[PDB]
Amino acid sequence: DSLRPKLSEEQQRIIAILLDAHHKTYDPTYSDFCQFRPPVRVNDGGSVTLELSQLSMLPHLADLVSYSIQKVIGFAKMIPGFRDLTSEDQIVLLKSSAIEVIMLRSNESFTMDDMSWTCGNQDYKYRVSDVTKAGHSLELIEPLIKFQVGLKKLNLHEEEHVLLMAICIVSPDRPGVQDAALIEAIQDRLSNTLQTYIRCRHPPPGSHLLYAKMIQKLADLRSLNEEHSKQYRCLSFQPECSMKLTPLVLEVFG
Ligand SMILES: C=C1CC[C@H](O)C/C1=C/C=C1\CCC[C@]2(C)[C@@H]([C@H](C)CCC(F)(F)C(C)(C)O)CC[C@@H]12
Repeated sequence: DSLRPKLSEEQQRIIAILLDAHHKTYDPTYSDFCQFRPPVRVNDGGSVTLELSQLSMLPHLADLVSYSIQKVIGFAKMIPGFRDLTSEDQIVLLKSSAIEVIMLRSNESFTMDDMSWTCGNQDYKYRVSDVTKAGHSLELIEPLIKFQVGLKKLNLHEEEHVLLMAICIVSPDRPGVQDAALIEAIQDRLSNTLQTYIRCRHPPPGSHLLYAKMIQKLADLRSLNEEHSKQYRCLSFQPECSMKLTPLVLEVFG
């Protein structure tokens, strides 16, 4: 049964644009990371009290996330149709999706070799213990690692990866959007591109229900987003926390 319509010229153009956008905004050598405030790892083999007292990994990770938010803003601006949205809707979509797109894009550095995000030598290898040294708890971290492994195991083509990040950003069901119908039309154009790509271009057996597995990952991201936000709120009560973050991070997550 399953018909396999060919990608339209327009859909091929969308894919080309998104790939180019990603290649321009995601440096796979991590060569800027030496510009961030340095990673510091206090001895904490056991402690929430110590973690909050020092927040040793927070300046480095806040700089990494802040940099990544900048990159995602750039990426978003290149999504076909995004600039047709009002400025207010653009900003609502970016602020609401930022953490989720950071989680998706990080999958590229994530490695199942040792369940880390590996971005160079030891200094820029991030493990669960680094995230706890930035003031988060295992209610966020363990589902985050489970999410990274589940995504890695879909073995997405880069085309599918960039479409998934675009679909995440252009979501009509974010609080505070004004033109939900326009956002939905943009998202549907991207979703249709993805569905078509998978059916034409993704060999079996990895194509089996791949679209539905990808839409499930979007739902998973909502849950992580909510948990991150709850934890960020608590982290923000720590005196002097603001100096360890950045203005962009404070705005997006405040
Ligand atoms: C962000 C990327 C993209 C480029 C590389 O691929 C490396 C990479 C890794 C992303 C990583 C590895 C380090 C921990 C990160 C940043 C997670 C952490 C829960 C964010 C916490 C926070 F948001 F920083 C804060 C403010 C303390 O709340 C979310 C994504 C994770």
